[PDB]
Amino acid sequence: MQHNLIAFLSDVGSADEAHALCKGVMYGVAPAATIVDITHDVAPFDVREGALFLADVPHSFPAHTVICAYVYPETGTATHTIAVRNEKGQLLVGPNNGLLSFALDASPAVECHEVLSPDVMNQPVTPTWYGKDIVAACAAHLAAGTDLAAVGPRIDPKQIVRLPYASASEVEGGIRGEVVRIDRAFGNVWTNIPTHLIGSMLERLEVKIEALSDTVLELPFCKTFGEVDEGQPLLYLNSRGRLALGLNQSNFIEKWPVVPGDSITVSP
Amino acid sequence: QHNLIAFLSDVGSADEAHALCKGVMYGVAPAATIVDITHDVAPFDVREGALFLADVPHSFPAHTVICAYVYPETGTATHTIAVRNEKGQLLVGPNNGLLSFALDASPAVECHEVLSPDVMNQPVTPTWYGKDIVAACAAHLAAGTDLAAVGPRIDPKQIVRLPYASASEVEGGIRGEVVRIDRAFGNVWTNIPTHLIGSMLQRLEVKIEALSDTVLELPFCKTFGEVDEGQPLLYLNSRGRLALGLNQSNFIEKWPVVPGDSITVSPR
Amino acid sequence: QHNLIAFLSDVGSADEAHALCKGVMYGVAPAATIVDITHDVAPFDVREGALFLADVPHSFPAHTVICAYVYPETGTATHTIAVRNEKGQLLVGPNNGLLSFALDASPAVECHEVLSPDVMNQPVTPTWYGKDIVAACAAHLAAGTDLAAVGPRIDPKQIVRLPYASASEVEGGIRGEVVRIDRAFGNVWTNIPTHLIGSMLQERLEVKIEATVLELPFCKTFGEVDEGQPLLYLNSRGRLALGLNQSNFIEKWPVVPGDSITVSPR
Ligand SMILES: Nc1ncnc2c1ncn2[C@@H]1O[C@H](CCl)[C@@H](O)[C@H]1O
Ligand SMILES: Nc1ncnc2c1ncn2[C@@H]1O[C@H](CCl)[C@@H](O)[C@H]1O
Ligand SMILES: Nc1ncnc2c1ncn2[C@@H]1O[C@H](CCl)[C@@H](O)[C@H]1O
Repeated sequence: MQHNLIAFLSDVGSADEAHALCKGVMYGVAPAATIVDITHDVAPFDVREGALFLADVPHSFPAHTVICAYVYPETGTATHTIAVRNEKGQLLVGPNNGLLSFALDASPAVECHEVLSPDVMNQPVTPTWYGKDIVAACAAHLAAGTDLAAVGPRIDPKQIVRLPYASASEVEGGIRGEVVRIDRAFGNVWTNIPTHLIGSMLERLEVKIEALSDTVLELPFCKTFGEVDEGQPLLYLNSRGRLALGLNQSNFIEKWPVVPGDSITVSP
Repeated sequence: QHNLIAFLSDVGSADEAHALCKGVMYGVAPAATIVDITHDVAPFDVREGALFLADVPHSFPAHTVICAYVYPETGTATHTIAVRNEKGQLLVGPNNGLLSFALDASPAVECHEVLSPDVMNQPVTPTWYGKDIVAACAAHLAAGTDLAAVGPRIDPKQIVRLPYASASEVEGGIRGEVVRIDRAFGNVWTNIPTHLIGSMLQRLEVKIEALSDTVLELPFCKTFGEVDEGQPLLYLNSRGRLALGLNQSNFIEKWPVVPGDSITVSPR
Repeated sequence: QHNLIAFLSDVGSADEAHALCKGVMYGVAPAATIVDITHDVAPFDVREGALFLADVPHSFPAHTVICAYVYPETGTATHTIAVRNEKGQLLVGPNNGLLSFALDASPAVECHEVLSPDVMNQPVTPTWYGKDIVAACAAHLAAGTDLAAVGPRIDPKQIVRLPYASASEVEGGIRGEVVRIDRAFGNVWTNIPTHLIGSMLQERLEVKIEATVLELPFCKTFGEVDEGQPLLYLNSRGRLALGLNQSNFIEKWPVVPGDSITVSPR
């Protein structure tokens, strides 16, 4: 019920003052709040990438967090901002364009409102920056003691726009999944294949990558990077419980380029 | 009370330098909240830093110390100044024009040169007045040091100011220039204000003058979503000035333009 | 007490990973102030991380927990350690040399291996000891957990140390090397200390660069020469440096860490 920590994500970058003006607005409304960036380097307009970056935020952040996020190419239109309380007791504020989808998969919506009250907005609201004047402003009002019900009208959880998320499946003689995202600092590849599907099969595994070119590798299944020699490839379960590909102390995607959506098949 | 420090520089955030400044500030003012504006000002680029600070006074609350340095004159006779503005904020930075546009937004009421050793981090290193004078003095002010204790009062006329172009009426339209690029998205921002373009009462001709002329016929829109994806628009930005963009694409990647380029807007 | 956490890693700040670590830390130590040092250490580059931490003890106050990981050994027998230094700061990181130069600045007084499950984020994921051991333990120390509760005491000599080259006197000058590039500006930082160049000044010096001879003025600061002109100076860390006034020295004279620099009188 206290929410003194604001965790802030956007696609505006941190190379100029724009992300910081939003923090200025938030500190003016909630001067005692702690404000921490998640990241401002979501690719421009990339709601799905934003959604992926928020997926694990509910689990890592404590109950007293307001998750404040915008990737908002619909700014100044009928696409409203929503404010949600999740099952962990956190509050989330963002555009109703699918941005909060994967965060809500981790901790479901309990109470959901559209943000329509002028008193939780930064006035006058500029049409090209709902991110500052509605999303950041409303997050700060919630951190400063405003009740969730005062932001605007209640909506049903099914009125929250959801992005589709592919599930891995069993096929003839293995598991077909896909690349969800690249761990870009390192070049590791993250799939949607969970622990339980590869249990049957665990060793040394055939991995088929369908990208610009189709590549078959025979890879050891390891707990961590150091279990093969430097520069050598491995399969492992990542910090999110999903199958991943890497090179020990090198960059897997620089050797075998792959993009999100590319098929990965794992077979004995 | 000024317990919020908003911090700008050109040292980047890719190494420890900007953080050592925060270490010095926390040692002086251990209760202060410190928030970055940005550290990605182009190296030595006082004017770009000044532009990035222009809207900081408006967005940040009255209890802010704006701490900023882009200081190629470090270790020379170019002094640091501390200013109280009409909003009641404090500003600290080199007297080299860096605070010019912030002071245009909220004028100086009181100005001092920072000369007292007791508000500096001793011994002061000649190549980093940003840490040992600007950051240190901002933190002393945040810890409750009176502005008068930093050094002698100076006339606000002795604050170095940067020139800026004004838009004006010409034969059949308004001639301004490109002030900056919204680089995360590729949007173009001009100095042409709302009040001059009273003549949306009715598509407009925009003439961009560089090494070549780019003449476009553009719709005047409230926001990005009012044209199809990839299509160009003219709009009033978050600062109340004419801007150019592509809906969910990058305007300057299609039509390169740089700051200083002339822009005329006229009836078609 | 240690209510300020200063946080470094190699995971970048372009995605949520560094922020999930801060979430874990705020959950353990909700009153803590958390400030990044940087997350842009080059991947797996323990030496670059160690150099970026060198000046942190001196600039940060005694109530700081220095939380740092560059941990390609995650999920192996390479343990995390927690140290109290002579300034009274706490430091947490992998025992892989990362803390070496921070400890040169302010030596270890008490050192423990981090083995207690009660200072870790459970369950500990093998590929992210940085989050589940290093960040979690830093936050428990910031919340007032005694250092002795993290795990068993070790001798200071069991802390892995990275070698660091010393400049020396040779026939008619000083032989040092490039330690790092001040990359925002292109300035070159050497391992030559203030005291070795004091001996040598009459204020013009000759520099021989690895893989060029320059005759350079020794200046207090950049603005003592015209814009675009080269200078020698003592940097903010008390070491000899090379720069161009309002330009990029390494873009004109490329030099990499480990390249020899010899300084001799005119
Ligand atoms: N040219 C453009 N087209 C569409 N949307 C744009 C834009 N420039 C910024 N934004 C969008 O403006 C939002 C602030 Cl509310 C950001 O999250 C960004 O997605
Ligand atoms: N090579 C160089 N020439 C002139 N100024 C320089 C420099 N390297 C860093 N600074 C300047 O040192 C300041 C710290 Cl006080 C920064 O703001 C930066 O502008
Ligand atoms: N492909 C890879 N090889 C070796 N180590 C890797 C890696 N990807 C991430 N890390 C390492 O995982 C640590 C988190 Cl504990 C980071 O500090 C990073 O150094």
